[PDB]
Amino acid sequence: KVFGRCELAAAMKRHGLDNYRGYSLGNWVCAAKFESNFNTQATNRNTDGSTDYGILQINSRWWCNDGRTPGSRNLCNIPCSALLSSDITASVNCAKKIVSDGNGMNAWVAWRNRCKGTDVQAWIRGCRL
Ligand SMILES: [Cl-]
Ligand code: NA
Repeated sequence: KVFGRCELAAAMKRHGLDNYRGYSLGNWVCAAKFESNFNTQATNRNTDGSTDYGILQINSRWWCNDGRTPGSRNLCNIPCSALLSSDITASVNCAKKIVSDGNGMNAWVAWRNRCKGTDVQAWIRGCRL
């Protein structure tokens, strides 16, 4: 599922990500634009050989099970395939665990590098609120 911008925002707002651990909805919509271009089926290999999956590019080393990443903790209890759904619940439950854990949203290199320090309200301009 390729989400529209405001379509994604409404889905993420409905799952309570708004100011979850202190990150306004716009941070999450920005993290998805750039992690996945709003695409639930997205995958990208990483050089450690791990893969990043779903609309927030959740990584198989630490967070889901993809049957090919040494030495996987599957700290979310899930198959990575399941994060590629149209439906975003499993990805949003696991993202809530990641962002808690220590480093906040800096767990997303794309957030750091491209969202952080910006007006991330532009990402929910024009959305029914
Ligand atoms: Cl934080
Ligand atoms: Na894992």
